Amino acid sequence: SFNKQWYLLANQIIQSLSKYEGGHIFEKLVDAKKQNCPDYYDVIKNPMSFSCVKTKLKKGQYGLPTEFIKDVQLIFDNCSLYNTSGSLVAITGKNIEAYFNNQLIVTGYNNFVTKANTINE
Ligand SMILES: Cc1[nH]c(-c2ccccc2C(F)(F)F)c2c1C(=O)CCCC2
Ligand SMILES: [Cl-]
Repeated sequence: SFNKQWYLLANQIIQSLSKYEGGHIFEKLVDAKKQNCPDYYDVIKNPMSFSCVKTKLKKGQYGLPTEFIKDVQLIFDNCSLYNTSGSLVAITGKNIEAYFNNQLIVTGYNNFVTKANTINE
């Protein structure tokens, strides 16, 4: 059914991000002390990781396909906010962001976004 179909696609997309070269740095929430960034949660007020999104998909927390996108994009927005442009981490976030936006097209996920935006308008 409709929601089952884009839940399955979102699970496939998120797993492809996890397996992207360097994607492991977004898999879990940043450990401020262990990663030597003690000010991280002073800057990032809405943290997000791939495993957070996977948990929301597993538990059924998303009601609209755009909610999945907003969370994944939040990962990359947090990355660009905290990390200086050109740094290793910022470069990796820009790369996976571009990969994610292309996957939303080639999988057809954006088609579910368009349908759902019309249903709930
Ligand atoms: C998105 C993000 N991920 C990681 C991370 C996590 C676990 C292992 C390794 C890393 C790292 F290599 F990227 F640093 C960090 C991070 C930041 O925003 C802060 C800068 C460095 C820490
Ligand atoms: Cl690493």
